[PDB]
Amino acid sequence: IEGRHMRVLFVSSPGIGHLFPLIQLAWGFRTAGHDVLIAVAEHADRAAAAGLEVVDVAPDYSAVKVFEQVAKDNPRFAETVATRPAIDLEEWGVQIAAVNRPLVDGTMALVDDYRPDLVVYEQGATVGLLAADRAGVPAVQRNQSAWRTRGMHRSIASFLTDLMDKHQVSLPEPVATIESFPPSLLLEAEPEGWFMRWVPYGGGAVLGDRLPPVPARPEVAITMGTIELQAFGIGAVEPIIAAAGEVDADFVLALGDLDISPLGTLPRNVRAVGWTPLHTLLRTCTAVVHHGGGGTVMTAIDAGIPQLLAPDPRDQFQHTAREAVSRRGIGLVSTSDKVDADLLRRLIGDESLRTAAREVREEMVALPTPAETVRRIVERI
Amino acid sequence: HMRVLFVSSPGIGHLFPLIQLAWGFRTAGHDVLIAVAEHADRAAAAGLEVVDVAPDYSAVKVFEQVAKDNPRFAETVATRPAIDLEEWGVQIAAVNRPLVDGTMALVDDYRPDLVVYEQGATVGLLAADRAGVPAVQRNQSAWRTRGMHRSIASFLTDLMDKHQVSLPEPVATIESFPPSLLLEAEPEGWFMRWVPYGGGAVLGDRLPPVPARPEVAITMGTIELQAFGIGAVEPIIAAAGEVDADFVLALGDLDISPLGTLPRNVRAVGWTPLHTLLRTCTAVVHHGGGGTVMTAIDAGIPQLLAPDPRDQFQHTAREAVSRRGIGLVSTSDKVDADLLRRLIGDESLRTAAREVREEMVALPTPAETVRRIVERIS
Repeated sequence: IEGRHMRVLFVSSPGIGHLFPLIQLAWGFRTAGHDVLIAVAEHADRAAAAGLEVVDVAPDYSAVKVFEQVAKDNPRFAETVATRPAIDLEEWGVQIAAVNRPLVDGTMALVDDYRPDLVVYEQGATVGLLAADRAGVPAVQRNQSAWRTRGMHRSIASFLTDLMDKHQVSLPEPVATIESFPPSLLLEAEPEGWFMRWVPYGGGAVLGDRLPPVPARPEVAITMGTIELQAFGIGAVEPIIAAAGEVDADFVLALGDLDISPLGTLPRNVRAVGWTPLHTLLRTCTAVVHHGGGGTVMTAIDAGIPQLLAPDPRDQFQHTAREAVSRRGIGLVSTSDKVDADLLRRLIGDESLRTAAREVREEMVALPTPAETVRRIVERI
Repeated sequence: HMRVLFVSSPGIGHLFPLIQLAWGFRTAGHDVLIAVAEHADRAAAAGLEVVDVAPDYSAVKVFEQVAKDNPRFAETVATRPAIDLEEWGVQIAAVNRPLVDGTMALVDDYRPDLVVYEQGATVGLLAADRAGVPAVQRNQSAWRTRGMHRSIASFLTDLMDKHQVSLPEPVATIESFPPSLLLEAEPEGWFMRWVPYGGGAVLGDRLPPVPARPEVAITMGTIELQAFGIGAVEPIIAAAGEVDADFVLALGDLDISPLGTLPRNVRAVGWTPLHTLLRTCTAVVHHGGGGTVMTAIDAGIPQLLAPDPRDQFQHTAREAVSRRGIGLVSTSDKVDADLLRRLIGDESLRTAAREVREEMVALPTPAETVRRIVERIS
């Protein structure tokens, strides 16, 4: 009555936010009785800490090697396209291809061994499509954000012809693409776009010997993901904290397990917390300021609170989230360097933002769950 | 949309059988939190949010106190194979006792709509009563609940009075073993597919190689190995070395050397989840660790349940394997080559394992079971 047993292969290419949006679907297939395996090129430990079995298909993956490949393929990319904001993922085809290249041989061998009935791959992992073609099975894409796929896979695959030849693979189209963002957040559709409730996953955690306690007054969260902090430095969040110090409201600062001392003396209305999953933190928060890290927009939506997207102004991948948040009105958009007290008072006080966030939360939770989506994919294939 | 509290008391095999259900609730969009003590880290390594409700928990201090305060128990029941969980009530209560204050506190902070607790976690029932919400029990093995919880609770009167709770009964009890393995039913017993969970794992840069011909697994759990020593394996390995078959030795990531040079037909493999090992395997010898009997059934292969002779909690699993004919039963010190030959070659064992696999697979999945709980209970 629940139908045949399947083997599902999940494929995640290196990149910010790529892996975690796959986790609910992976658990979804596993709890529905199917075999699940994840293929990654970096941080396989992260996938195994979600209770999953993982193969690292690129033992010799490295950023340094990626950049060398890009130089061999487009000697001008580094000091042209790579140095400016991005409008379309396809423009980055040469670099995304260099990222996917080290995964190809290991993934083809894995497909041959594992014989999956289905490949689920995150949007930047064109190797997942190649793997599906190798196996002769359907591929389902998972989007993490507002970026449209358009013709990116053709462009990416154009840099992998040697490997496609070697492995006797052609580039197929996915049978479905699972959005992270609800319809009203997107102006343009994916072909075969499916919508699914966003159920936050930021890793397991021992929270302590008790739940993190409810503050007197709900707090405004100030947060930045670890890799963003690594890229841009703690300085990126400093003017946000300074601006928060000038607002009559209470703030909670969540910079992971980073030593926050180089921020100097925190304003007395800003209190630091150690790491917990963001959804856990936002349970007790009135609004959130973030840097557009992986899953942040949708986790703030799950919380039903207004957000301020304030990436470092040097962040090149924020165009489409900026547009989604502004167009729907669930939040405000700035860069971290331009956040001031007036902007934060608008985040906290403008009821329109909260109304929209609430409406979009209702829209999002009326979408099929990951458990329902698994059943719908199983039906589709 | 619900807040679901999972409750796992310390003890062998208690936690992992909750994981498929925890993930099932979360992928259905519900909030999920796990209350545990001892290796809260393992729960977190399943991608779950965890509260350690007794961070000072020490099994040794717990048992020491039980023996001090319960001389008749310590000189009779504590030293012999268990026949029933209720006979160990004083001990089970002592394991639950240090979890109570923190779990009560957590129920008051989290306010669950539902409690799911493993069979030994009577504190889960008390927590459900505090919250004024339904409790669902999860069984890991063949043990029947019977009157265990009233017995356990009778040692927790001071805490129940302090916390103003009484002992409720579960609204449903979710079995690990399929109907044909069980001689006696639970009240409100629900059957569910066994979907193996042994922890996440980085397998390496490829799947394990498929051997030329399927192998016989020889396995033992990491706690079992630490409880009993690697001497609980040597006699099996010696017997294997005399059999015309290929064997695969899987002792976790444990030092193999205290065994010395293996026989030429026995190969050591580093740790993978057991279900992943058995994908290749024609039969399995194990020591009755958590999930083993059902993971062998999921693999559809005959098994030899050969625990260390000092293992006190194998009575009910031995009877289940024997009665149904899905495997052979022994003790690790009594396994010989003839017994291994029977495990491999006796067609009835293989037929029974296939049939019980088909029975088990026809049961609702964890996904479906979560849907029925929400539908029928909550």
